[PDB]
Amino acid sequence: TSVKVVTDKCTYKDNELLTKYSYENAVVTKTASGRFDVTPTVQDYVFKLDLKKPEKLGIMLIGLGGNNGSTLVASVLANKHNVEFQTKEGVKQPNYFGSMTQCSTLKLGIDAEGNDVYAPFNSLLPMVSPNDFVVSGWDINNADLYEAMQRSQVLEYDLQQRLKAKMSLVKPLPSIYYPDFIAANQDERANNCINLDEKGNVTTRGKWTHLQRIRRDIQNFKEENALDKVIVLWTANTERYVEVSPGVNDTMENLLQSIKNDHEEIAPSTIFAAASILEGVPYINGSPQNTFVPGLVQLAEHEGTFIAGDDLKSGQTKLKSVLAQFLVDAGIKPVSIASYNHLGNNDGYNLSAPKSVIDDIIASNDILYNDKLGKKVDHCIVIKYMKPVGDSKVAMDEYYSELMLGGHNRISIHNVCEDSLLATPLIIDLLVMTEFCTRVSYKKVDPVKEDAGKFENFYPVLTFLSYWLKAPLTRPGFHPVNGLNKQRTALENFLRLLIGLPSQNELRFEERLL
Amino acid sequence: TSVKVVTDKCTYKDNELLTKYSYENAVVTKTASGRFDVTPTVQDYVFKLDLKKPEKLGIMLIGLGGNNGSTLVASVLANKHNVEFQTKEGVKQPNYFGSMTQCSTLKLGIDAEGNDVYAPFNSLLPMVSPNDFVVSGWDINNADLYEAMQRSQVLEYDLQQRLKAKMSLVKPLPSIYYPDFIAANQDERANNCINLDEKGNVTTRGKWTHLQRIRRDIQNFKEENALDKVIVLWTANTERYVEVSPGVNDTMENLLQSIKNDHEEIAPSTIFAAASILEGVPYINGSPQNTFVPGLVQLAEHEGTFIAGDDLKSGQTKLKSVLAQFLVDAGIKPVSIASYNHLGNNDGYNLSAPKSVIDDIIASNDILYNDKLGKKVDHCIVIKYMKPVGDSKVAMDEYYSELMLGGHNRISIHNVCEDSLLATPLIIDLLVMTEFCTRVSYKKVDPVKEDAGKFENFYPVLTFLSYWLKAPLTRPGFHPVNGLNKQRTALENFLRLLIGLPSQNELRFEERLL
Amino acid sequence: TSVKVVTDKCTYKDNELLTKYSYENAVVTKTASGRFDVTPTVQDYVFKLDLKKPEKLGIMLIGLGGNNGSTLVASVLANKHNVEFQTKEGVKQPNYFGSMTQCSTLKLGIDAEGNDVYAPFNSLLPMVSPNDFVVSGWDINNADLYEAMQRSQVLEYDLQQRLKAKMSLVKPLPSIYYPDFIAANQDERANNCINLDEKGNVTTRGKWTHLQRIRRDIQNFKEENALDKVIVLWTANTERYVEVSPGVNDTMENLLQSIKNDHEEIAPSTIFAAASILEGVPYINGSPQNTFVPGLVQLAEHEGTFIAGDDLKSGQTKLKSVLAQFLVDAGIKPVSIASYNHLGNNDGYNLSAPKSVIDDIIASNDILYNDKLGKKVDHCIVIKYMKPVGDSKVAMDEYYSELMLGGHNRISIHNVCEDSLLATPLIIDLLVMTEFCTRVSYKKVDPVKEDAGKFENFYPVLTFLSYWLKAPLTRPGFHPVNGLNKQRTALENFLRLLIGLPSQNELRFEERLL
Ligand SMILES: NC(=O)c1ccc[n+]([C@@H]2O[C@H](COP(=O)([O-])OP(=O)(O)OC[C@H]3O[C@@H](n4cnc5c(N)ncnc54)[C@H](O)[C@@H]3O)[C@@H](O)[C@H]2O)c1
Ligand SMILES: NC(=O)c1ccc[n+]([C@@H]2O[C@H](COP(=O)([O-])OP(=O)(O)OC[C@H]3O[C@@H](n4cnc5c(N)ncnc54)[C@H](O)[C@@H]3O)[C@@H](O)[C@H]2O)c1
Ligand SMILES: NC(=O)c1ccc[n+]([C@@H]2O[C@H](COP(=O)([O-])OP(=O)(O)OC[C@H]3O[C@@H](n4cnc5c(N)ncnc54)[C@H](O)[C@@H]3O)[C@@H](O)[C@H]2O)c1
Repeated sequence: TSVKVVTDKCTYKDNELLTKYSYENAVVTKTASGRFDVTPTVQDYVFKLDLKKPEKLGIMLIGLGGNNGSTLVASVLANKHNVEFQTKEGVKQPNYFGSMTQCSTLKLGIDAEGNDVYAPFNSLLPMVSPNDFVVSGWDINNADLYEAMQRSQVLEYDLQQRLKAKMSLVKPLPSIYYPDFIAANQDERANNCINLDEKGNVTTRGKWTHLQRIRRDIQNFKEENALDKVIVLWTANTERYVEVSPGVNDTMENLLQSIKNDHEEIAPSTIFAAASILEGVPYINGSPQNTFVPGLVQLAEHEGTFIAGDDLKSGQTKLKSVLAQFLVDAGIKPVSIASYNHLGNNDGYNLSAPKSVIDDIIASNDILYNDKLGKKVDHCIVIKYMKPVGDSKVAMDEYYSELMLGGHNRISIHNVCEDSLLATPLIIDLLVMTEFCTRVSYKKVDPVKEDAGKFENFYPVLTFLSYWLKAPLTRPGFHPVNGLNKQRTALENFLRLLIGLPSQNELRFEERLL
Repeated sequence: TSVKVVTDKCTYKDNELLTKYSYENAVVTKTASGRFDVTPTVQDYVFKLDLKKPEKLGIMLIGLGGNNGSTLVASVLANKHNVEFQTKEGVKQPNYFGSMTQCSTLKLGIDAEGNDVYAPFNSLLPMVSPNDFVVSGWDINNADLYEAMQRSQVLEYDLQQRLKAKMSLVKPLPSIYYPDFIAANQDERANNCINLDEKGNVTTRGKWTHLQRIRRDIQNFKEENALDKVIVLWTANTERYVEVSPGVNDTMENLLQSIKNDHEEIAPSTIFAAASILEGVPYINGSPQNTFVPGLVQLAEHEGTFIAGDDLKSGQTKLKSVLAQFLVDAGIKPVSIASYNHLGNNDGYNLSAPKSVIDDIIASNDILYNDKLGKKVDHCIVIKYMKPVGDSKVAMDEYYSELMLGGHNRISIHNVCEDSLLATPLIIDLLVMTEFCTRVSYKKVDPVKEDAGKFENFYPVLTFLSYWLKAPLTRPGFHPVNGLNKQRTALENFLRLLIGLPSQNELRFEERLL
Repeated sequence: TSVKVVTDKCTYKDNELLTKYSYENAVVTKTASGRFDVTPTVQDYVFKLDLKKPEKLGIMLIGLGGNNGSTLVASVLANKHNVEFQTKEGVKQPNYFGSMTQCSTLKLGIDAEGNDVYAPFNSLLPMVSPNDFVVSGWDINNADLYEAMQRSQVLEYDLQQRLKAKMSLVKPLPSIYYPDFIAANQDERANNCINLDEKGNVTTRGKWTHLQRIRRDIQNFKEENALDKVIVLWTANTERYVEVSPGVNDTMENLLQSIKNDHEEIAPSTIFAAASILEGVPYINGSPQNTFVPGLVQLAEHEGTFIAGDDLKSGQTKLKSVLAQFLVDAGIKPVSIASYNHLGNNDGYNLSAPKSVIDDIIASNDILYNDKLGKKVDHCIVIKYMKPVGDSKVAMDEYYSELMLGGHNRISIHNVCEDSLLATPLIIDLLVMTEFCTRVSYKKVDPVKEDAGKFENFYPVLTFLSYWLKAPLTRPGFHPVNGLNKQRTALENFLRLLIGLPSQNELRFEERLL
């Protein structure tokens, strides 16, 4: 399945794709008089898409032995080998449900009877299939992917048994472990580390050597498997936030120096990220950690390496975003939002250890939210640990909106699902989109000089992945976009413009006019 | 609060706005080899907006003495005269929360810093304020609008008392009551009928005179209030679906005669609609009735009168269109959708006497729904009647979806609110937007012959209002568009294009690139 | 509406009720072989019930100006003076719904056909009517009760208005305010204190003079009105648990001395209690405070003054107890019970600052809970403050039970209501019952000696009220019962035995046999 657009904006050459595009926008300036001044903005571009996708993509997850890690590898094997499995409801076939890049579709246009015609998200342009993912990684635990899969209690027993043979062969490489960055209760799982002293005890000494190790591990993995492309995705337990101290991790030279001196400010995630950047490998942070300190970000810009991340954005977080937006777009003013969640996996255990979307929506509607009628919105996030629930997550949200004439509206949302079975599919999307973006270059074409300038690459921070990130990383200055649906459309239009197609207008003048 | 855009596509003259716009789309063809051939299409237009908005807008509601009717008149007066009222929470100020046209916002562009900039939905172009609404109408019950509130039990007691003086002076004109079109017999509540024989009893005879009677009321209302524009909206109890037959109510001329012949296939709504069309007055159907039979449609096309409607989109039904779209757009395949509603309005007793979105979503993604994994989605809607709940309706939805590897996701939606407080604000939007389209005319540009033909009005059926309509009617052959968000965006780009602004793309190339 | 029972166990003389009763029970001892040895038990008694109920019961509430305090006085005036009020749903008559003692019924037996016959809970024996309640009390805030209502936002605006005249006449007496005993600082809300130094500021010194003063308040209140009987109920914000030391709290003589020494361990509640006990007036602690320390208890024993309470039981807590017991009573094993609640009352502050029934069920079933299958049950209660909710409280419980053959059951509860409208009704019961027990004296019957012993009143600590207390303090040694239903039956039987009626045994041999 493929798509071909007949447009004079797209041309080929040496197995590549060149396309012109006029980026239209507009700058605004509010007048104290209460008048908006909009001045349209135009900027022609020329995008180059590397039409040669890797025959096999290399994926290295930090926390391979975890729920997502094991589930990911499992999904890849089951799907690639069509490993059907027995279930209480009969024999089921493997699939990537939950993956918008694998099971979603986009509207290309209309047909004869002016009806909308859709095509798979990955049919517009060549993208790497997860079935071609060569997965490996690190993890402070030596349990093979079969054992790791059993303790995760995520997949059917039968499916696990049919994958047992293969899974048992995959062992996660030893990793870096600095106790002062996670739950004090990890000393038992931590039995697969590279940072061990002469005797054999965990040590935060020799961080630079650790970085050297991860670098080598990347190289070896890429060598053992005739691979050219590799992607590092952090899916390990959450680390504690790190202090951004000046003269330590604020600039490039400092960061690397800090590591060499084993500065306390350097977390293991910091080392993994740095090692990935130094190897030209795109690093993706799927955890709530300020891993990308100004130092690393600077190093990324320099090396021209890709970095994206900060929390995988759960499926429930996506709902809260949609619901909230919906209400406010309809003129409904939510006054209170209660979100109480609780699960029982090793993830929610690390959280409970004894030792903003809503904000943007408010600033967008000064009608409902202002000093005269109120500019605040109560919201609380709760996450309790309940082991006797398993990976099955229970999400509960309560929206109390203010309606016309003293009226009120209360919406109760009860979400229940196998937490890992949502994140995994999502992680696949990030991987798929990351490598795709790697094969994309752009040139800011001006009107006065022909062929002026060479092709550049996407800004180090792939904001185009904010759809799968709870805390979208943004370059100094710009404000992150949290509008889920808007992030979804951004992708559509992006893929569209690449094949010579304008933005969706939904004006359907074919029907409304004539 | 106004908006001024700097563009050479907009020129003002004679208090009118002329805007050039290039409409881009694309036809698609599917090849046996599973390939989509996209053929881009372009069509330049020239829209003309009548900047002269009515100083006062005439609104005539059928069933003006009901929940929505009484509540609507209340909101207008409360907001127009700033009638604050006492509540359990204290003194409150009236507003139009729930009204997207009155309390929502739109993105105009970005500011210097690079942040987004929003403006009220009705700030781009001049629109009629509900504060300038002159409401009147018909109803089979003579009770004045004050008594209407008391029995409706929708607004705060205090507010009702502060509006008692004014409300009690508003009385609904006698309406047409064919007991054969309403499930429950209402001859006692119907003490305000026009169709009475010499014995003073209700009869379905002389339907033509009934039609003239209505046309007379439309004429009287317009003169007694010195009004120009007038809009009729149906908010009366649901009628039974009429039958479509050749020579009867299929052709324009057939309908007219079928009326003079007092045919059994002519409902009072059919009459009200026809009368509205015969007066060049736009008619809207806020009820689930095939009132716009092919006869009336053609009737409208001839008269050049705007029509649209068929059931008012409720609040819960919107959450459905949102959630459902959300999931499938995320690659999640829903398989079970069960909705259960129940309230206690007067209409709740009418729906107690017996005589889609999910579809468009299934056809959009053939990856999840095909002849191999399942192309069906069990959906059921059960609306009971619980008088001991007042205007407060309780809705509950249960979405059961299949996840990756035999996974599952169960989402429960519990919505509670005073139904009429959601519909009223919605009705206001229909009226505010309808009168707008009345001041809009376009001209399909001919590349060969300039100034070819003259400005035309929208196709009688205003699908642009399908955002507020549950079962939007369309042109013969065309498929309905229920995507809530897609309908919303349609309105955006429509307003944006009239001021010389391109459709939103959310590409934000100022951050992603450079 | 009284109940006459023909019995040789009940004798009415000199306006008093003498009833005989044989208390049957059983002692048990476990055997090594797992065999249970039950040894029956019997003990004859003779109860004397003072049939002279007060014409007017005196109630003094500590925290009169609070939500419950204001609502209680209001409920009394509304019902007493039949103050009907207007509401969004028409005129409504005042009642005591939520009060089992005032609105529940009991089974007296069968009839001719053999059908169950019920009678109001307060018709078997003479009980005080809340309509005869003369209320007064203390509060650190001087706002009159009318202003108290507006601040509580609990009752309908109209009702508050119709009670404005009478409510404005009620003002709470100055109370004792020790700032170091309240979580949230309240120096701005506190303007009605007695503990003021000569200069005129709040001080914790001179606690004994403070007690003397409160004694005066009780004496005056009693003299002021023609009251002989008076009860004190604490409904003020929660204090901090005062640690118990062997030199101050330990005994009666110490407590009194400690008070004279202004010991930091003497809280204002401690004083109010002592003051109440010293006046022969029963004290009820309606908050989670170890007010009743050993010292106080002993004092109550010496003076023979009744005391009881320790945190008012919530409708939320009551419900959790019912389901919990229900599930276990059906052989179902609940493994996880999550509870999340949030409100916006003033107490929300005292429940937010920088300051089990489940266990009994588990221990009552070694079949479901044991060292072989599991003896634990994850439970957790979360309470959040959400001002934009008013008096309304949103409770959510999540029970995850275990079924057979790997089965599982999930029950999601969602309770919503005005927190104070359920509590107020409960406080009334406590008062009604507390005064009832006051007129109850018993005498143990010695089979070998006639008329042996005198009639003794209930043990200072009233447990028959546990139905309304979450943390019912029990005499040293015994274990507190938390099974709601059982507490209900305890009351049923007690009232029945008093009128000569057997225990309740649903055995219907008049149907099951013969
Ligand atoms: N599952 C979801 O739905 C979801 C949603 C949003 C975010 N996340 C985030 O994704 C991450 C993974 O969650 P999970 O549910 O898979 O947890 P998990 O317990 O199953 O796995 C995390 C793994 O990390 C390993 N690990 C810990 N420290 C490490 C280190 N220094 N180096 C290498 N490995 C290390 C652990 O041994 C463990 O196997 C978390 O950071 C979580 O907050 C998950
Ligand atoms: N109330 C809501 O929130 C809501 C939301 C979505 C859709 N709707 C739709 O709106 C319609 C009615 O809404 P309502 O809330 O106004 O109901 P309603 O019962 O409160 O009032 C309808 C009014 O119309 C009058 N009436 C009945 N037959 C009539 C006739 N032939 N001509 C003139 N008047 C007539 C009735 O006596 C009554 O006063 C229904 O079709 C319903 O499905 C209502
Ligand atoms: N309201 C309920 O539903 C409910 C349910 C269970 C338990 N309780 C218990 O009862 C208490 C009352 O709760 P509320 O909801 O009525 O709070 P509230 O704020 O409405 O009223 C408490 C009142 O106590 C007064 N007060 C505080 N400290 C005092 C002192 N030292 N002496 C005299 N008055 C004092 C306050 O000024 C206030 O008017 C809580 O502390 C709580 O532990 C209440």
